[PDB]
Amino acid sequence: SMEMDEKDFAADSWSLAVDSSFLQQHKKEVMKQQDVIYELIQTELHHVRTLKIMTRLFRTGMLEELHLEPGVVQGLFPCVDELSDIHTRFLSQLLERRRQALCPGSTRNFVIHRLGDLLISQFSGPSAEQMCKTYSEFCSRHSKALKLYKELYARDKRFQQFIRKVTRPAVLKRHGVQECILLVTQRITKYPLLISRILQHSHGIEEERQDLTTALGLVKELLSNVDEGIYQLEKGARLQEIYNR
Amino acid sequence: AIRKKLVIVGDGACGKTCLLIVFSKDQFPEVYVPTVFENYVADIEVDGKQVELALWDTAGQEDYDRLRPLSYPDTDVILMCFSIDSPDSLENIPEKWTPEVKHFCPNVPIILVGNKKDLRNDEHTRRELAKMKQEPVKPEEGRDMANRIGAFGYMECSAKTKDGVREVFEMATRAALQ
Ligand SMILES: COc1ccc(NC(=O)CN)cc1
Repeated sequence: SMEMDEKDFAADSWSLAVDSSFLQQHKKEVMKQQDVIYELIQTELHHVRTLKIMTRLFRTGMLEELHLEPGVVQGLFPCVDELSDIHTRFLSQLLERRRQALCPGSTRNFVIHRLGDLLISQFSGPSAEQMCKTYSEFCSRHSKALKLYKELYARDKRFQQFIRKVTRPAVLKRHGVQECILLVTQRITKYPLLISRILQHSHGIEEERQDLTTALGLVKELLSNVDEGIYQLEKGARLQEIYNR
Repeated sequence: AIRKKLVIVGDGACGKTCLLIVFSKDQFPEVYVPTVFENYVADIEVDGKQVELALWDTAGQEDYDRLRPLSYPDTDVILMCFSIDSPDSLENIPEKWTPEVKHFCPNVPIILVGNKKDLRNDEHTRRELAKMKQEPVKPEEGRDMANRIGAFGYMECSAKTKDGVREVFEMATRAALQ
C-alpha cells in the first residue's frame, strides 16, 4: 500500500478517522453508516495489498532469484495478475468516491452518501463476468497451489531459504504463501456481510436503500455462480477419477 | 515457536466473528465492532510451549458448499460454535457441522464452544425464547452434545465480557499440540 492511503485508513473506524469537530456535526445513523463503508474500503485496501505481496514479493521474487521449473510459479499463484487488475480498479473507484466527498481544506473529513451505484457497477456487466471467471479458476486451483507450496518447501533448500527470508519481517506475520491464498478465497464471501450492514443504516434516502438492495442481490448471484463452477484440480489426477466424480 | 492453524465453524448467528475479534484485540471494541475478520496470528504460550496460532473464520461461507471447505486444509484444531441464546444453533451441530468437519478434517480435535453465555440470565432473551416454547441452552445440554459428537471437550465463553475467552484459545492451542 501507499503511505497516503495507509494514513487515511489507519484509524479503527470512520468516527476516529475524521476530526472530532466534523464528527459532532452528524447524526448517529450517519456515523453508523460511514463506519461500515470505511470498513469496506479499509478491507479492500488490505486485500489489494495481499495481492501485491503475492505478485511482487513472492511471484516476482521467485522468478528473479530461483531456478524453478517452468509453470511452477503459475501453479503457486494462479490468476494473481487478473485478480490484482480487478481489485486495484475497484479500490481506485472507492478511493476516488471518498476523495470527491472531502470537504475543502481537509484530507480526512468526508461523507459517502452514494455507494450503491458503484457496487451495482462493480457486480454487473463485464466486470462481474470477469470476477466470476477469475474466482471460479482461482478457487478451483487453490488446493493444488497449497500442495505445490508444501512440496517445494520440504524438498527445495533454496526455496525454503527464500520463503524464510521474505516472510521474516513482522509486517508479513499474517501473509505467508498459504495465508495469502486463503485470504483471497475468503474475500468474495465478506462482501454480502459488509453490504447488508451498510444497507441496515442506509434507509434515509430511498434511492440509496434500493441501490444497495440491488447490489446485495448481484453479489449473491455472483457468489452462487462461482460456488457452482468450482471443482478442485489435483496434480496427477487421472481422467477416470474425474469422470467418476 | 511452532505454527498451528485454528478454524472456527458454526451457524451465522453463533458469535464466531465477535469471539475472534475480542481475542485478537484482547478487548471488546468500545467504538466500533468490525463486521468481518480477515485473519490473525496469535503468539500464545501454553504450559511452557510457544505457539504461533493462525486464526480463521468461516463467516459468510455458510451458504456456499464448495467455497467453504477451502478454509479446512491443514487445520490443527476446530472450534465448533453455537450461541447459548439459540437452541436452534445447537441442533444444527450433530448432523450438519459435525459430519462436514469429520470428512474434511479427519482426526482433528473439535472443541464445542457455547458462545454468549451472558445471555443465559438475560430477561429479554428469556422472554423472546419463551414465545417459541424455548429456553437458553443449559450447561448439561452443551456438555451432552459435545460428548455425543466426539468433541475433545466442551467450553463456554462471553465475547461481550471477555469471560472464558483466553481459556478457550489456550485450550485450543493445547489440543493443536497433541
Ligand atoms: C459441503 O461439502 C461437504 C460436506 C460433507 C461431506 N461429506 C459428509 O459429511 C460425510 N458424512 C461432503 C461434502
